[PDB]
Amino acid sequence: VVIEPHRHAGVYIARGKEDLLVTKNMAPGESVYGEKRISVEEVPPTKVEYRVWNPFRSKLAAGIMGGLDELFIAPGKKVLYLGAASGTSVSHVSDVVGPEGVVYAVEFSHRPGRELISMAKKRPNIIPIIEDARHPQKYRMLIGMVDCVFADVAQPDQARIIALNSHMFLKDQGGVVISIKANCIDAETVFAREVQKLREERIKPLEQLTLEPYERDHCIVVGRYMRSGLK
Amino acid sequence: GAMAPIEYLLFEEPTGYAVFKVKLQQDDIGSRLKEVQEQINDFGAFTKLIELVSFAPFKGAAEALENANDISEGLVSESLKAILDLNLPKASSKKKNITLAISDKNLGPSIKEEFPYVDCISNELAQDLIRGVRLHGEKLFKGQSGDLERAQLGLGHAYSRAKVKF
Repeated sequence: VVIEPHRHAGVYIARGKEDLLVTKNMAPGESVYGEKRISVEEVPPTKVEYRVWNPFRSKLAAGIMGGLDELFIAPGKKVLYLGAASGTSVSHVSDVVGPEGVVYAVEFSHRPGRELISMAKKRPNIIPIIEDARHPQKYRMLIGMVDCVFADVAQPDQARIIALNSHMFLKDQGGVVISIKANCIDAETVFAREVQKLREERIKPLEQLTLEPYERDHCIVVGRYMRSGLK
Repeated sequence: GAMAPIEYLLFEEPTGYAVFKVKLQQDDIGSRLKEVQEQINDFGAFTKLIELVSFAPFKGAAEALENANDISEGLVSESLKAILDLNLPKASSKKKNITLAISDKNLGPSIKEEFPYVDCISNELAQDLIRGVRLHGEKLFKGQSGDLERAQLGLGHAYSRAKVKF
């Protein structure tokens, strides 16, 4: 197996029988949710373990496969992840940002939240926050200023959730990366309206990609936060 | 009453409470908000706008978690009462009220109940100044990269474990 760097720092391609999207495991030997681990050799040769990132199982991976130009998630970045669920996608964001970054992982539901806490115990760059993202004042003591807000919330009022969290925690010129599942909010009309709500919260849309063929009627949107207002 | 300038600012660190004095001159601040917002992003320029009065560290992890819980619910702990009691000037016959920037409007009524002469402010300028403290972090405090983040890690686990009954 040969490892090739992806365009996006902290993301890689494992070239073998199949070409797979992978991240470098921050907790070697540990799989988070049954994903395959691949060890690559490179005095005994040194081994580096990567984890397969399946775009059918992660909205962010699906976006990366579609060719997002700007990810805003990279080594050393601080990322506020809304909708962290049991931590599957968050584990890969943790791999990407590495030891110099941080993932603030917000999830409201306790069944997945308990699994999020458990997996975070093995990754010191994850801060698990079991709270309602509609009320970011409640966890402001737990979060600094972040470089990116990622949201996979699938709520009808997710636009307000994203806005409130961005105004509290997102650096000026920081990024917003949002998955929009039209059904949980025609699709093209919904997408346009949600993107407009972002504009009304000082977020300038940069790119909008479908998640086909990985997902139906989903759209990932990347934007830039303009604290002083759209120019 | 009418819009009064922000005089002080409260910031809740994972490690303790901080009271800052707001030095920004706020004549017609609306016409200058964009320029102020740009100053806040640069540490050097931000030092013109605010200055630390007091940082009061929590005694340990148990008190930090008690305060994370109180703050999450808009409550004034004994530690928050103390730092406000000791570091906000007291009302006098020559200066009747004091304005305090806070980010959580729901904490305001709890503060005023303990300090009726304090008017809490949570408008856009207050939020911008609080973002600035959040942004520049340890550089504002005598006694490092990671200190606050390390404290957030332990406090976030503690907060979340208490919620899910771990």
